[PDB]
Amino acid sequence: TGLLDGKRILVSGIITDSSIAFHIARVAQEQGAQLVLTGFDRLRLIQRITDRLPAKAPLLELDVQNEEHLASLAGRVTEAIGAGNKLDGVVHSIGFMPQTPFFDAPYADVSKGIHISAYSYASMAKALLPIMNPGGSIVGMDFDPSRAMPAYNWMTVAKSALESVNRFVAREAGKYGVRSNLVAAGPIRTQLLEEGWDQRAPIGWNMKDATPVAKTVCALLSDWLPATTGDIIYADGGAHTQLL
Amino acid sequence: TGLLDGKRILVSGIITDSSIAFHIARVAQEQGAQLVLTGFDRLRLIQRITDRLPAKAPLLELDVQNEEHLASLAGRVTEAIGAGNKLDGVVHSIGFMPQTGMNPFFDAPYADVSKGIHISAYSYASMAKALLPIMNPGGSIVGMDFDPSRAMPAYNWMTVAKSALESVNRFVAREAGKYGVRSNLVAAGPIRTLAMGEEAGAQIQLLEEGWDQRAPIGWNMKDATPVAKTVCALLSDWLPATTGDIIYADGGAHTQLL
Amino acid sequence: GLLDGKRILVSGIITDSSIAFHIARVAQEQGAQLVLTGFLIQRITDRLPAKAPLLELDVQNEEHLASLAGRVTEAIGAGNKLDGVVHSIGFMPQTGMGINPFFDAPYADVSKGIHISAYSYASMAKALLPIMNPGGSIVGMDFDPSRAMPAYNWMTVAKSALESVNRFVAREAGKYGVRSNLVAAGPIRTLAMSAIVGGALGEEAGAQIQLLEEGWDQRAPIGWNMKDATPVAKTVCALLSDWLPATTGDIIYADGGAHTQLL
Amino acid sequence: TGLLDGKRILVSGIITDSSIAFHIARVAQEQGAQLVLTGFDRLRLIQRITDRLPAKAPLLELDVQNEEHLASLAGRVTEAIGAGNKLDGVVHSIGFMPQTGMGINPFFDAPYADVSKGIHISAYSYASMAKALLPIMNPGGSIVGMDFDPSRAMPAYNWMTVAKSALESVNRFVAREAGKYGVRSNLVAAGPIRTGALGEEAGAQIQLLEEGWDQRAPIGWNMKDATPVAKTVCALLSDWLPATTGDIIYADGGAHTQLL
Ligand SMILES: NC(=O)c1ccc[n+]([C@@H]2O[C@H](COP(=O)([O-])OP(=O)(O)OC[C@H]3O[C@@H](n4cnc5c(N)ncnc54)[C@H](O)[C@@H]3O)[C@@H](O)[C@H]2O)c1
Ligand SMILES: NC(=O)c1ccc[n+]([C@@H]2O[C@H](COP(=O)([O-])OP(=O)(O)OC[C@H]3O[C@@H](n4cnc5c(N)ncnc54)[C@H](O)[C@@H]3O)[C@@H](O)[C@H]2O)c1
Ligand SMILES: NC(=O)c1ccc[n+]([C@@H]2O[C@H](COP(=O)([O-])OP(=O)(O)OC[C@H]3O[C@@H](n4cnc5c(N)ncnc54)[C@H](O)[C@@H]3O)[C@@H](O)[C@H]2O)c1
Ligand SMILES: NC(=O)c1ccc[n+]([C@@H]2O[C@H](COP(=O)([O-])OP(=O)(O)OC[C@H]3O[C@@H](n4cnc5c(N)ncnc54)[C@H](O)[C@@H]3O)[C@@H](O)[C@H]2O)c1
Ligand SMILES: CNC(=O)CN(C(=O)Cc1ccc(-n2cccn2)cc1)C1CCN(c2ccccn2)CC1
Ligand SMILES: [Mg+2]
Repeated sequence: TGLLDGKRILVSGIITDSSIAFHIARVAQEQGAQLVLTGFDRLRLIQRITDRLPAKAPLLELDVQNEEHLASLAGRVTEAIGAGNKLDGVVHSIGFMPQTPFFDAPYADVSKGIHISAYSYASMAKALLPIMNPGGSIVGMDFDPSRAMPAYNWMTVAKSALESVNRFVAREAGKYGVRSNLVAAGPIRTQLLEEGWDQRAPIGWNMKDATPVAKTVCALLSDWLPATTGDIIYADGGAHTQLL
Repeated sequence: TGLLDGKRILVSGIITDSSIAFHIARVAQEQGAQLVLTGFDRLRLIQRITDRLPAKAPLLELDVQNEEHLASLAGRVTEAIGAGNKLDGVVHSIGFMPQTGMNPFFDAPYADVSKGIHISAYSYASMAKALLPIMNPGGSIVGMDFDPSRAMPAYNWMTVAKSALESVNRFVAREAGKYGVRSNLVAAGPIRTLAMGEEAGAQIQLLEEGWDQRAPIGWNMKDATPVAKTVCALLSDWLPATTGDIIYADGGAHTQLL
Repeated sequence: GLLDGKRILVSGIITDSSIAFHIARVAQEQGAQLVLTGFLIQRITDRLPAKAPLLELDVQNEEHLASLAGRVTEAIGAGNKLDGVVHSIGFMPQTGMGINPFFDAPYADVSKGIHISAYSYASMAKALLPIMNPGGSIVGMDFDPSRAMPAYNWMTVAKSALESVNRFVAREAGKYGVRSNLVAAGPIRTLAMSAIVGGALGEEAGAQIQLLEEGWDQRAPIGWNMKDATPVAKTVCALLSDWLPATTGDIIYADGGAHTQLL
Repeated sequence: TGLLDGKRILVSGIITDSSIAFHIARVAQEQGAQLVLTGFDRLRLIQRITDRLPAKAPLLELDVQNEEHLASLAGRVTEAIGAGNKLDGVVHSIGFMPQTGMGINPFFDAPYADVSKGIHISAYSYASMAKALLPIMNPGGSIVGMDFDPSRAMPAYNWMTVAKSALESVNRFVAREAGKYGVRSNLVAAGPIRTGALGEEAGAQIQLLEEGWDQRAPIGWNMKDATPVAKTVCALLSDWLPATTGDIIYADGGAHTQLL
C-alpha cells in the first residue's frame, strides 16, 4: 500500500549507488512502483549497480545525444513493460558539463553540456509522451540557477536553459494530460558554497542524504500534486528562501 | 492505509461546504487524519457544515484578531486531542479584505486595509506562534495564497495582503525550523467559493477565463479537490526538505504568458 | 542637467544623512526645482545647494493628504504641475525590527509600520497624480525583501507589501501618463544604521547585522560602499529623468549587483 | 551637453534601419558618443544602412561564431579608436534562431544542431564579446545586451525563449568577470518590436501575444517604436545607474508587472 502502487515509471541517470536517480529508484520501488531503468555508456557497470535495488528492473541503453537511441526508445520501453501498457512516470536525472573556467570554456564544450543537461529533457518527453497515460508525470532534476555562484558556471547556465525547456515541455505534455516539473535540490555529495546551505536552511540540509530529494520526486510522480505543471519544487531545506 | 494515517491536524477557515478548508478537511479525513477544526463568529452555522464531513471532529472558536482566543488556543487544542498528544499539521485557510479594498484601489481607507492585512497575513504568524509549542517534529504548517507577483484589475489590496503573507511565511519558516516543523503556502488558482458592481465582476470573469486558457493542464474553478490534495501532500512526510516556500496548485497558469 | 526645468517633490528628509537629502542634492545639481515635505528639518534643508519650500506632511494625517495638492500648487505657482515625486519614507517600531523576536511584534506596531512604509506610497500618488504632468515619474525607496533575513523582520514584510503597492500605483499612474517605480538599495549607513554598528543593539545582533552588511560588498561584483548614498541618489534621478520612458511598476536595484550573486 | 558626451562605445547588431541596434546607435550619437560599429556577413549592405546614422563611424566585421574574428577584435577596435584609448561601453544586440526553433515549427521538432547555433549566437556570444573587449574597457564602463523576458513560456518563441533564459544566466556570470575591471554588465528586456508570412493560425497567436502587451502595459506599448528601448540602453551606458550590474532592466511599458 505504497504512494506509487501499480505505477510504471522510467528512471534515467543511475551511474553509481550515490546517484540521485539510484535513491529515486529505491524509494519508488519501496512505494510499489514497477520501474524501467535507462543508462549511458557503461551499461555492464550500471547493471551491477541496479542489482543493489530492492526489486529487479529492466535496464535499457540511452545516450541522449544519440538520435537512433531516442527514435527506438518508446518501442524498447514497450517491449520491457509489455504491449498494451503505458508509463505513468518519467524521471530525467541526467546532467553533464565538460570540465572545459568561465571565459576559457570553448563553445563545443558548452553545447555538449546544454545538449545533455537541458535539450535532452525535451528529447525524452518527445520520445515518451506517446507511451504515457493521462494523469502521468515527467520530473527532471534542477539546481537553482537564479543567482550566479563561484564554480558550476556553465552548468548553472545549462540549468537556466532547463527551467525554460520545462515550461515548454509542460505545454506539450498537457495535451496528453501529463504534468512536467523540476525538483531543485540542494547540494548532494555524489566547500564554502556547500556549507552555506545548511546555515541558510531553516530545517537544515544534509549533503550526504539524497532521501529527502528522492521523496520529493516521488511526491511529484504521485497523484497528490495534480494541479502543478511547468513548475519547480525546491527540496533544498528552504535555503533559497533565506538571505542569511 | 492513507497518506495522513494517525496524523493530528488543525484545520481553520471552514465557513461553507464550498470553502477550500472544507475540501482540505474532507481529503485529510479520507486519508486517515484526526482533525481539530476552528471556526470564526458563526459557530452554530459552521457546526451544521462540519456535520457534512466524513468523520466527527471537535470545533473550536478562533477569531485571529482576538488576542484572548490566540492566548488560550494551544490549551484548548490540547484538551481536544488529549494531554500528552501534539499536532502534526496546521492549516491556515483564512482571508478577508473589506469591500473598499477588493477607484477601489485609492478609495480604500487604511482602517480597512489594516484589518485585511491583520486577518490575511499577520494571523499566519499569530497561528504559528500559538501552535508551534504543541507541534511534533516533522510537523507541517500550510497557508493559502493567491500569486501576487503581478498586479491584477481586481483583488487590489487583497493582492497586497498576499504579498505580505508570502514574506511572513519565510519568517515563520525560520521559527518553525527550531521545532523541526516546515511552513509553506499553496498558491491556488481561482475557486468559486461563496463570497467569491459591473466592472469588478467583468474583471474577475476575464481573469478566470484566461487562467484555464494559460494552464497547460486546464483549470476548473468549480473544483477545490486538486488544491485540497496539494495541501495534504505538504502535510504528509513526502516533501520533507521544503520550507518557507510556495507550491502552485493553479494548473501551471503562472508559468505561461499566453 | 539631467532634470533641467523639472518640478520635483521630495519627501523623507530628516537629517543630512537621509537618502532623501542626497536625492534632493543630486536633483538640484541636475537643474530640478524642488518642493520638500517633512514630518529641525528646515535647518537641514537649508544645507541643500538651492532654496526650496518645505511643506508639512504626516502620511498618517488624512487632512495633510487632502490639502497637499493645493499646498504644492501654491508653492510652485498656479498653472504649474509636478514632473516628479520621491517617496523616501519608512518606519517600523523596535518591536517589529531589531533584536525583538519576530513573534513578539504586536499588530498595532506592525500596522503603524505598514501604514507609513507601504500604504503611504498609494496615499501620496492619490494626492499628487491630479497635479502631475504626462511623462511624470513617481519613485519610492525599497530594500529587497524576496528572502527573509535576520533582524529586519516586519520591515521586510512592509517592503514586500510596498513592492505590491507599487505595481497597483503604476496602473493608476498610467492613466495620467506617469510612471511608478522603486529603487531597491543596498544597506546605507544613515543615522540609526551607524548606531547598530557601534553596538547600540548589543553584541549578538550587532555581529549578525555586521555579517549581513559585509556579505553585500563581498557578493556585489562592483563592490558596495555602505557609507556612500550618491549611487542610490543617481539611480533615483535616472528614474525621474526621461531616460527610462518604458519602465513602470518595476524595481531597479542600486545594490552593486549583490542580489544577482549567491556567493 | 549629451548623456554620453565623450564616451567611446561599440555597437553590434545593425542589419537594417529597423534593427534595435540602429536606434541604439542613433540615440547614443545624438547624446555625444563616439561609436565603433560591428557587422555580420552583409558588410556592404550594413555600410549603406550606417550611412543613415547622424554621424560617421568605423564599421568592423564580426561573426560571433568565428574565433579568429573574436581573437583580433580588440586590436581592430584599438586601431579604429586610436592607440591609448579604451571603450566606455559595449552593446550586444545580436540574436538568431533558425525557423526550426522559433515560429510555426512544433517545439519538439527543432534539431539540436539548429538550437545549438541559436544558443551560440544569442547567449554564449555575450560571454565571447565580454572576454574580447574587457581588456580594452575603462573603469566605470558598461556592457549592455538585449533580452526578451523568458520567465514564462509563450507560443511560437519556443527555443529563442530558451536561448534568452541562458543569456540571463550568462549575464550574471559576465558581471562577475566585468566587476574585476570596474565594468557593469546588464540586459534590457524589451517588449515586442516590429523589426501573413507564417500562416493564419500562428499569425493570429503571435498577434494576440503582441496586442496583450499594449493592454497589460500601464503606460501602453508601441510595437512600431524602438526609441524607448534605445533610450533605456543609453541610460545603462551612462554614469546614472552606477550601482546596477548582473541585472535586467525592463523597457516593456511595465507589461511584465501586470497579469491582466
Ligand atoms: N549532486 C548534486 O549536488 C545535485 C544538485 C541538484 C541537482 N542535481 C542534478 O541531478 C541530476 C543527477 O546528478 P547526480 O548528482 O545524481 O550525478 P550523477 O553523476 O550520479 O548522474 C548524472 C547522470 O547523467 C548521465 N549522463 C551523462 N551523459 C549522458 C548522456 N549522454 N546520455 C544519458 N545520460 C547521460 C550519467 O551517466 C549519470 O548517470 C543532474 O541533472 C544534476 O545536475 C545534482
Ligand atoms: N477562492 C479563491 O479563488 C482563492 C484563491 C487562492 C487562495 N485563496 C485563499 O484561500 C483561503 C480560504 O478562502 P476560501 O476561498 O475558501 O474562502 P472562504 O470564504 O470559504 O474562507 C475564508 C475563511 O476566513 C475566515 N475568517 C475571516 N476572518 C476571520 C477571522 N477574523 N478569524 C478567523 N477566521 C476568519 C472565514 O470565517 C472563512 O472561514 C484564503 O486565505 C484565501 O485568500 C482563495
Ligand atoms: N540601509 C538603508 O538605510 C536603506 C536601504 C534601502 C532602502 N531604504 C529606504 O529608504 C527610505 C529612507 O530611509 P533612510 O535610510 O533615508 O532613513 P531616514 O530615517 O533618514 O528616512 C525615513 C524618513 O521617513 C520619515 N517618516 C517617518 N514617519 C513618517 C510619517 N508618519 N509621515 C511622513 N514621513 C515620515 C522620517 O521623517 C524620515 O525623514 C525608507 O523607505 C527606507 O526603508 C533604506
Ligand atoms: N524585435 C523584438 O521584438 C525583440 C524583443 C526583445 C529583444 N530583442 C533582441 O534584440 C536583439 C536585436 O534584434 P532585432 O530585433 O534588432 O533584430 P535584427 O535582425 O535587426 O538584429 C539581430 C542581429 O544579429 C546579427 N547576428 C546574427 N548572427 C550573427 C553572427 N553570427 N555574428 C554576429 N551578429 C550576428 C544580425 O546580423 C543582426 O544584425 C536580439 O538579441 C533580439 O533577440 C528583440
Ligand atoms: C470583501 N471580499 C472578500 O474578502 C471576499 N472573501 C470573504 O469575504 C471571505 C469571508 C467569509 C466569511 C467571513 N465570515 C464572517 C463571519 C464569519 N465568517 C469573512 C470573510 C474571501 C477572501 C478570500 N478569498 C480570496 C479570493 C481571491 C483571492 C484571494 N482570496 C475568497 C473570498
Ligand atoms: Mg495598457
